[PDB]
Amino acid sequence: DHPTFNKITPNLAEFAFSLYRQLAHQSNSTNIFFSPVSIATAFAMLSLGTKADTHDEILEGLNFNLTEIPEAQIHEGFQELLRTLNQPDSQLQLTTGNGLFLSEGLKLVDKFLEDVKKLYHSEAFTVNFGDTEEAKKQINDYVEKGTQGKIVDLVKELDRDTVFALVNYIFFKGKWERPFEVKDTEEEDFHVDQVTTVKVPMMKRLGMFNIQHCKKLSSWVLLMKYLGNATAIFFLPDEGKLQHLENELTHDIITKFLENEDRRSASLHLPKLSITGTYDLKSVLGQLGITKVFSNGADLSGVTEEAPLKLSKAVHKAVLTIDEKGTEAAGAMFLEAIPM
Amino acid sequence: SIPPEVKFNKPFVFLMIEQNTKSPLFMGKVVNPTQK
Ligand SMILES: *[C@@H]1O[C@H](CO)[C@@H](O[C@@H]2O[C@H](CO)[C@@H](O[C@H]3O[C@H](CO[C@H]4O[C@H](CO)[C@@H](O)[C@H](O)[C@@H]4O[C@@H]4O[C@H](CO)[C@@H](O)[C@H](O)[C@H]4NC(C)=O)[C@@H](O)[C@H](O[C@H]4O[C@H](CO)[C@@H](O)[C@H](O)[C@@H]4O)[C@@H]3O)[C@H](O)[C@H]2NC(C)=O)[C@H](O)[C@H]1NC(C)=O
Ligand SMILES: *[C@@H]1O[C@H](CO)[C@@H](O[C@@H]2O[C@H](CO)[C@@H](O)[C@H](O)[C@H]2NC(C)=O)[C@H](O)[C@H]1NC(C)=O
Ligand SMILES: *[C@H]1O[C@H](CO)[C@@H](O[C@@H]2O[C@H](CO)[C@@H](O)[C@H](O)[C@H]2NC(C)=O)[C@H](O)[C@H]1NC(C)=O
Repeated sequence: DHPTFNKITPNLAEFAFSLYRQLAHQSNSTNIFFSPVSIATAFAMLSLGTKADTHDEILEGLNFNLTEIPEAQIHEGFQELLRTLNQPDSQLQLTTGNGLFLSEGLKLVDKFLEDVKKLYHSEAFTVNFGDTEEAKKQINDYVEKGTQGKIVDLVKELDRDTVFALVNYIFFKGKWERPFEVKDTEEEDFHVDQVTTVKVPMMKRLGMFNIQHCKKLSSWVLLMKYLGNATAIFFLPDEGKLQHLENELTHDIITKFLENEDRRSASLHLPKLSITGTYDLKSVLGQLGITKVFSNGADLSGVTEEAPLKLSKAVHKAVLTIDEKGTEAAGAMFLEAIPM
Repeated sequence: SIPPEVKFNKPFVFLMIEQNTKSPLFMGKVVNPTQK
C-alpha cells in the first residue's frame, strides 16, 4: 500500500531469527554477529535471475509465502526498504549498497540487469576474472570503501573461473540518545561459562531507562535508542533461561516492545565491546532449505544464457563495536558464481 | 539494590533495528567479549 517494506519486514525478521537459530545450534560457545538485512537483500537480488525450483527455495528460505505474496511485490518491498534506509539522517549514518561484478565476456539477460539496477539500485562493474589478485582487490575495496574500512578482507579466496560475484554491504554509525560517562566505566567480571570469568570494561549508568523483564521471555529486556531513527534491544536471560529466550523470540514480541517508551529507574551495567563474525553460509542456508543454487541443479538462466552457472560461496562477515558514545557496526556479504 | 541493578555480566542477546522500517539491522549474541 503505503511505505511497503512492512509488508516484508516480519518476513525478514523471522528469517533473522531463524538463521540465528542455526548459528546457535552450531556452537554454544562462540560470539555471533550477523546482519540479517545484508544477508537477505543479496539473496533477494540474486533470486531475480534464478528460475524454477531454485528461485523458489531462496525466497522460501527467506520466509516469504509466495502463495500469499506476489513475488513481483516482494521485490518492490525490498526496493523500498533499501531506499528508506539510505535516506539521509542528519544524526545517524546508515548506508548500504549492492554491486555486481561481471566477467567482461559475459552477455547478460538484459532484463536481469535492469532489474537489479532498478529495484536494488545496484551498481555494476566489468572485470577481468583472469586477474584473480587484482579482481579480488577491486572487490575488497568496494566493500572497504563502503563500510568505511571496517571490513577489508571479505574476499579471502576467489575462484579462478568465476563468472561474477554479487557483493553487498551495510555500514551503521549511531550515537546513544543518552550515552554513558566514560569515567564511570570500570573493569568488571563477565562470566562466560560456568568456569570461565573474564575481565571486561563495564560501562555504567544509573538513570531512567527503558527496561523490564518478561516472565514470558524469562529475561530482562532493555531498549536503548540512538540519536536518529534507530534502536538497540538487549535481552538478558535469566539463569538457565538462555535457550529458552533464544527460542521464544518472535517478531510480534519485538514489535510489542518497540511501542513502549515506558521508563524505569535502574542501575545498568553493560560491557564495552568489539566483536566480529565471519561465516560461509552455504551450510547454514542449507539448513534453512536453500540448497539448489549451490548444486548442479541450479538455474541462473535469468542471468545468463551462455552457460549453466552456480553458487560456490556465500560468505558473510560482520563486525561491531559498542562503546560509551554509541555503536558502530558493519556487514558484508559475498556470493560467487561459476560454471558448473 | 534500589534501583535494581541489572548487570549484563553473562551472555546476552541483542539486536539493532531501524525505527522507520522496523527492520532487523543487525543481530547478535555475545558469549565472550574477549573473543575477537
Ligand atoms: C556450552 O554450554 C554448556 C551448558 O549447557 C556448558 O556445559 C557445562 O559444562 C560443564 C563442564 O565441566 C559441566 O560441569 C558439571 O560437571 C563437572 C564434572 O564432570 C565432568 O567435567 C569435569 C571437568 O570439567 C571432569 O573432571 C569429569 O570427569 C567430567 O568430564 C568428563 O571427564 C572425562 C574424564 O576426565 C573427560 O575425558 C571428558 O572430556 C569430560 N567431559 C565430557 C563432556 O565427557 C563439574 O566439575 C561441574 O561443577 C560445577 O557445577 C556443580 C553443580 O552446580 C557445582 O557444585 C560445582 O561447584 C561447579 O560449579 C558440573 O557439575 C556442566 O554440567 C555443563 N552444564 C552446565 C549447566 O553448566 C559448556 O561449558 C559450554 N561450552 C562447551 C565448550 O561445551
Ligand atoms: C503459506 O501457504 C500455505 C498454503 O496455504 C500454508 O500452509 C497450510 O496452511 C494451513 C492453514 O494455516 C495449515 O492448516 C496447513 O497445515 C499448512 N500446510 C503446511 C504444510 O504447513 C502456510 O501456512 C502459509 N504460510 C503462512 C506464513 O501462513
Ligand atoms: C529518520 O527518518 C524520518 C522519517 O520518518 C525523517 O523524517 C523526515 O523529516 C522531514 C522534516 O525534517 C520531512 O520533510 C520528511 O517527510 C520526513 N520523512 C521522510 C520519510 O523523509 C527524519 O529526518 C530521520 N531523522 C531523525 C532525526 O529522526
